[PDB]
Amino acid sequence: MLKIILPSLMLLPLTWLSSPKKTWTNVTSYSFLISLTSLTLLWQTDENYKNFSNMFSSDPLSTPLIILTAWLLPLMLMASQNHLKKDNNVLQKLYISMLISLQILLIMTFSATELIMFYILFEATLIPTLIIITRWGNQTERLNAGIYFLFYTLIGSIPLLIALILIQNHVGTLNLMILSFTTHTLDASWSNNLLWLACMMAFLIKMPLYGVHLWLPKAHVEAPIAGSMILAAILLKLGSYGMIRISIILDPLTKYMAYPFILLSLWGMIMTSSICLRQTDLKSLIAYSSVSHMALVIASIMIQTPWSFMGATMLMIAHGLTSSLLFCLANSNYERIHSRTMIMARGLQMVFPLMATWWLMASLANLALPPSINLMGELFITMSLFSWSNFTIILMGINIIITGMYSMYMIITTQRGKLTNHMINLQPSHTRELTLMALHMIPLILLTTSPKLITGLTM
Amino acid sequence: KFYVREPVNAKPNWLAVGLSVGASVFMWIYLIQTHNEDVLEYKRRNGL
Amino acid sequence: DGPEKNYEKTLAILQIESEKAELRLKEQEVRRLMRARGDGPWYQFPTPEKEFIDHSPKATPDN
Amino acid sequence: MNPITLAIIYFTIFLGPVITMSSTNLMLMWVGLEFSLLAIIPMLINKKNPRSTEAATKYFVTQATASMIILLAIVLNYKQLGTWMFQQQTNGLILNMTLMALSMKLGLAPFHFWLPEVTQGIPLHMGLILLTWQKIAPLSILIQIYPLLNSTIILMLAITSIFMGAWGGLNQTQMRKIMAYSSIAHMGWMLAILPYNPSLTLLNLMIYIILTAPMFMALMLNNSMTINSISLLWNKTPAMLTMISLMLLSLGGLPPLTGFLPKWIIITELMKNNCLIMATLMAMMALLNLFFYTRLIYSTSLTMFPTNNNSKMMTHQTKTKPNLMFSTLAIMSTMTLPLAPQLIT
Amino acid sequence: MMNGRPGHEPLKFLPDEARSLPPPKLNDPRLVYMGLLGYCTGLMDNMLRMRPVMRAGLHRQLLFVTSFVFAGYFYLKRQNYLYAVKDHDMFGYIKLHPEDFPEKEKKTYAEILEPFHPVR
Amino acid sequence: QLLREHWVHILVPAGFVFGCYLDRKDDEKLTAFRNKSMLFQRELRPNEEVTWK
Amino acid sequence: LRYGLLAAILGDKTTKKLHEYSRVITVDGNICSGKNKLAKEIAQQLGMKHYPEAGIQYSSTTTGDGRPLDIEFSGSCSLEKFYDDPKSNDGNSYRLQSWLYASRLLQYADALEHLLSTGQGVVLERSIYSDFVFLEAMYNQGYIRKQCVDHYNEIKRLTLPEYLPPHAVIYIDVPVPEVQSRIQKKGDPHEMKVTSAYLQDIENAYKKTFLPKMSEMCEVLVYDSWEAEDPTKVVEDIEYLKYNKGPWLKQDDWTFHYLRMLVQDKTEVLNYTTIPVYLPEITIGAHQGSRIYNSFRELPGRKYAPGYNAEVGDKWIWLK
Amino acid sequence: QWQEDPEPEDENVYAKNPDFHGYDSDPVVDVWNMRAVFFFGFSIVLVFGTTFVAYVPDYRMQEWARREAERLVKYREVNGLPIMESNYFDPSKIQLPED
Ligand SMILES: CCCCCCCCCCCCCCCCCC(=O)OC[C@H](COP(=O)([O-])OCC[N+](C)(C)C)OC(=O)CCCCCCCCCCCCCCCCC
Ligand SMILES: CCCCCCCCCCCCCCCCCC(=O)OC[C@H](COP(=O)(O)OCCN)OC(=O)CCCCCCCCCCCCCCCCC
Ligand SMILES: Nc1nc2c(ncn2[C@H]2C[C@H](O)[C@@H](COP(=O)(O)OP(=O)(O)OP(=O)(O)O)O2)c(=O)[nH]1
Ligand SMILES: [Mg+2]
Repeated sequence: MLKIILPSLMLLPLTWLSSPKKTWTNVTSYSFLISLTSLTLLWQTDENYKNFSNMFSSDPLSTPLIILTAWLLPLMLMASQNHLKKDNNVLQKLYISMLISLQILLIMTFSATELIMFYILFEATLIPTLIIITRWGNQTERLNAGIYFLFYTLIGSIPLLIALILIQNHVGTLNLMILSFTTHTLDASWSNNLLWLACMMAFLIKMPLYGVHLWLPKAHVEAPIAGSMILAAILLKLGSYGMIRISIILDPLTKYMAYPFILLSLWGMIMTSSICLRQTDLKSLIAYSSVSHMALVIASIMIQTPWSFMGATMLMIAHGLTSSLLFCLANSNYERIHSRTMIMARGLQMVFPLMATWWLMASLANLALPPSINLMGELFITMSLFSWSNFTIILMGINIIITGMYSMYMIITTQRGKLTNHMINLQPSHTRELTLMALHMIPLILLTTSPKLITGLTM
Repeated sequence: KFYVREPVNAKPNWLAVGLSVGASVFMWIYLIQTHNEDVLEYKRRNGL
Repeated sequence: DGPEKNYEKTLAILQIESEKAELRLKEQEVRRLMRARGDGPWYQFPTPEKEFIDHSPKATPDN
Repeated sequence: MNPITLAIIYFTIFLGPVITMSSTNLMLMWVGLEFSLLAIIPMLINKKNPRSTEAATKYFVTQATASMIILLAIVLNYKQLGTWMFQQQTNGLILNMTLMALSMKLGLAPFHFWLPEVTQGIPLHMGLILLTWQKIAPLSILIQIYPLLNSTIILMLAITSIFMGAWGGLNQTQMRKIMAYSSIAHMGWMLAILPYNPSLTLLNLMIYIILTAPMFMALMLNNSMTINSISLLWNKTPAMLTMISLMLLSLGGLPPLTGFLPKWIIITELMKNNCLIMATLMAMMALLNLFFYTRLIYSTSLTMFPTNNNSKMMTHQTKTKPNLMFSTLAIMSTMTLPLAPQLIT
Repeated sequence: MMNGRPGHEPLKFLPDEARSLPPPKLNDPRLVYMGLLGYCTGLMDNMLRMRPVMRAGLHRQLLFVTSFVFAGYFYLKRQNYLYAVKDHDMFGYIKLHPEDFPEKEKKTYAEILEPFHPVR
Repeated sequence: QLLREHWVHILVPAGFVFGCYLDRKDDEKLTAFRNKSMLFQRELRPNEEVTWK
Repeated sequence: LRYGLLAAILGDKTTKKLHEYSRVITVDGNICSGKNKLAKEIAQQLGMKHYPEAGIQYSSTTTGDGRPLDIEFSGSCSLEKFYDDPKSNDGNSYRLQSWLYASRLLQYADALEHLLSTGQGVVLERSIYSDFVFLEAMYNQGYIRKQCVDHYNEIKRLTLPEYLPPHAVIYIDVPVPEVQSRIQKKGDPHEMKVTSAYLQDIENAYKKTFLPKMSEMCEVLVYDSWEAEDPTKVVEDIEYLKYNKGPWLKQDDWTFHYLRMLVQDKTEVLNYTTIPVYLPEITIGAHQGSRIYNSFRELPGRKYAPGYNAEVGDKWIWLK
Repeated sequence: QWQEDPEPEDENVYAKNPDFHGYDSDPVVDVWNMRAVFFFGFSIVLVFGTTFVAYVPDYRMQEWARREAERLVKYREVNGLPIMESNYFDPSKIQLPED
């Protein structure tokens, strides 16, 4: 893991020592090489786990998240290097440093073998995205969004720290494999119920669970494009990864303690899909779609079925890719028309045909068109939920119907229809942003071609 | 002469430069010597 | 290098972590026992110094 | 002040806590406290304004009353045991009076009402000298009698100190008052970990000192006493915004800053001693402390408040004010978390 | 808690028993990070004094790195001694009181009956 | 002058080589069960001295 | 800064280096009234350093290369624009007044540092004590507003009592029609567009506030033009002046030391001129402030500390 | 009013550089950034990385598990053994509690 961590660390001196006319080129190229290096974690020819060191290890669950982070860093640089052209050189290098630090800390968080180090890197990732949102956001409400994000996460994560220290005192090491082997069954008392809630509520906050999801739409709206990408594509999945890692020592009382959160997830995905149906802001629509998909992931992890875990992993990877792609397309329209209003730009299919093709493919990925990994994850989550209870199919079907409805509504109101001819400032297309859309869509196609990479721990 | 007033850092403070370089060299040399003596003392105490 | 390298590295890591866990639990028990009944090196609370007591003969013989 | 009286006053300020820490006798520890108070009063009132006069008067009467209660405890112990040290069997009333008087000298809640007011109205360097140097000697006295103290009263004092510090720092806009309520909260943490492990008390004290010193130095760069005054720092000293943000986040206890380490290890020791309720409440109020720190960061660094026209002339002028010891303390208070096993004992 | 141990020299930085310990390797991540912190301190000091960040004050940066490595080495040796004597005292107390630390017999997974909780 | 003006291109490869070296250091650090695993306990071939390096 | 407590202990005593001509003499008058020549001749034949009137570009000429910088760097205020349109809605008048007060404060700090360091006397033209006359003239003509006046008075209260007043204040009394005639003879088209009401407000502010307030603490030397326009009788009066009042009598070595430290720390001098009172005539905003600050930092010789700018010929940077 | 800079208007970048690629204002850095993004992103990552992942063998023991399953099926079918025993563990080595 050190062979990925060290050159990502060396990206920062490269950023601060490169010429201002060469910084973007050098950092983008070497981050692409970093991702190519990170692809060596897929060499898993055995049932064992690649425990590289005493503090770093690789997993069938951790590996796709690490590869996705390393792949998202150059895409974030390409996405963010347009709204920083009228910007100071040291501020540009600081922004690149923030993105690189996010990538480093997220790779270390996913490769961590010890839960206290996982929590330390959790908060370490909490810092620079707050800095990015607050400093390079556009509207006034970025400060309130950053406060909401930071303190939802902190109030979640403090009882997680208390619970981790308690489990460390009880067991001795807080090492993941040691806990997985010497797991003890809890006796289902009120203290154990509170311990369960303490170690689950941080991840449920960052997922986000319904009712506590209020930080996410304003944070994603007010964030810059790279911040929205890293948030919606890695940090929610970081919460899910924490849930999967910590759920192994919570038997058996997760069986009955999972009940309120499954109901919250299902009804919240219905409610947030309805909000997407009636939402006037494109980034808000994408954010609430992310809330619904992560609610599906929450329900799968709560029901703790091998099909549910596999569908959760596939939906994590697929939703990260398609949500970053949707945010990049919305940011292209935002850099064109300087607005986020859903209905303001309408006939963009006429002027931007290839970008309309990218929009259509992103939305078809969003509504889980087969045989994509989006549909793979959603279908296996549905199968596991129907095994858990046959009446969940009603909520699943309503969610699927509204999902297709808001995705096609987005397509029709942003691309189809008559062209808003007053928008004289419609530059044709940037090869940079078309490349960004291609670099989002192609890994979706390749993972659709070979879905065995992102199945996860259970299969 | 560019500046209208002579800067306090127009010329390098040679006493400070010599003292700092000598302190750095002395500390490195003393560090290496005490590390070698610590290695030798550890070997002599543990019979290695 | 092959699967045996990763297998035996995992065995070494697990041995190290299990020994560390057992040592931490033993350290907690040692600290608790010493704090309860201080008889080891740790938690030795102070005591007035014995060497500052007069033992010379004094004015009053009843000392 | 002529250099003769500067040397006398500063040497007595130094000598007070040194005598207190080196003294075996409770009476010599008390006269070290007297030395510290008497020597620090003239430098408090040195600016000779009405606010400085009020601050010096309030500080004098508070520390004098607390020192009289300390002397009462010492004399009662001498009456009971015939010695000049709380050895093992001194009365719990005597020990509680000692704890209460030392907490009033330290300035933790509910004895905290003077500390933001004394910190206001004095110059920034004297606020630094107060909030760092003046707390070492009472903490040394508390550390010397750690197994004798009452955990219930100590925990109550600690939890109300952290609560009132969080709320006061939330309300205040004056930088000196903000730093004083920060001192109250951190003193609450130190007192909370005092009866269980004084090594962690010393660790938290050292971390707080090395975090408080460069924050006060950065305030001393431009005499920024207000949120707005520190907010226009981007025009005056733009190179200090990152270190200001990092030090404020370290004061907030955010990982991976080294200021997360004292709160983390104090929580760990409390969990080892089974005070989970106290640890959780202290952690939530520490989150509130981090909130007012984050609002300060928003004001000074992440946003850019409007500047003045004379700031152009201030940029024309050049400064040599930030000393050599600023950056060392800032780095050691920012990026030292991986050396945590070395920082703890 | 270890200040009251027998044979404790007062205000002694490195007692002679620490000489039995193996010294730090002098190229180890703790001291390398200390030198990195010293270099970062020098760069930050240059930037705050409005000097060129890297090409100014080379003697100052060298002194910062050297002093950080020196102090870190001696402090690291002291902390290694402290942890070593902590483990020594712990093991000695365990050997002195074996009846308070009994060797528990862990049975195999054939005589214990773990309750099975079906997930369905 | 290419070495002077393009010296920044070696930092990331140097970090990669250093990371590979540190991974090798961790591999040779964790050798307490080298050819001692009950799954892979095999007799050494006469031309080799370790099972893996 | 070389001077400090250590240098004071080793011996840098101002009272040791004073003499009979270590005086601060401020020459004051109306807009065009014999003030530049009189101060020049007084300084020349008393062996004192002449400080001309602190203009807009005073800090630019005393820092860096000493060339006059661009106007957006130096205050963003124009005296010619004030003369053309005094009641302009952008707020040029009070911006000019506050900038000129800050420039006079910097010049007074420079003169005090020179006097306390070398012992040579200083002859200033229209120091900080005679700038509120322009402020009150602007206010009574309606050019600025009450909030501007309150902000000026707050800055003057924050800055003025930290220093020592001039030893001698020389005043030139020239009537308003004579000032108007001299302005016409000078021939500046912008300066010709001034009002006799504004000139009379300046003179009334002088006679009603400046002269008695300086009379209670220093020696006042009101002269007409004919007593002036001949800078030898004035010099003879200065020579036979007896300074027996004011706060200069009670000053000793350590008060002089602390004053010298204050006036040599220039950011400490200009600290209260940049109070965060958000008056719209003087507050700027983040975008314009960043643009102006970045342009000033990319100006030659201004990117780093003086002595560290390699583009202007600084050497031995790596050794300092 | 406060002396605030006016709103900057985004100019048509294609007006002065009709071959603009989205990366930088001057054409040379722009075209080299485009070439670097395409070459290091598509050519050597989306092709070589895809080939590497495609030629990772026996990924999580898929084909090994298939071959071992075939071998066990052949053995248990020619020896008359059950294909799967109902108990994974032998009941002889499990000590049940007495009551
Ligand atoms: C993001 C959501 C935030 C709020 C909900 C957080 C989780 C709620 C449920 C857990 C209780 C609170 C966290 C406790 C963390 C430690 C848990 C643990 O170790 O449990 C076992 C322990 C019990 O210890 P034990 O397990 O050793 O028990 C010993 C048992 N015998 C003797 C049989 C062996 O539980 C506790 O100690 C819990 C005490 C909590 C007291 C303080 C609660 C304060 C309020 C909490 C919420 C504050 C934030 C929100 C405010 C409002 C916002 C709108
Ligand atoms: C792992 C975590 C990843 C996280 C995100 C990473 C992003 C960065 C990615 C960088 C590059 C890494 C690519 C990773 C996927 C590699 C795909 C691949 O080559 O898979 C191998 C596969 C053959 O493998 P095989 O074992 O035969 O498959 C299972 C059968 N037992 O090979 C093939 O089958 C050949 C594939 C290439 C040939 C072209 C295929 C074109 C397919 C067109 C489909 C059209 C319909 C699409 C519909 C979509 C609807 C939305
Ligand atoms: N509004 C305003 N104008 C000022 C201020 N200070 C100086 N001025 C203007 C008045 C004149 O037009 C110009 C030059 O000032 P002087 O009094 O030195 O005039 P000048 O040199 O033309 O004549 P003189 O020195 O009297 O022989 O600067 C001030 O504070 N406010
Ligand atoms: Mg003139």
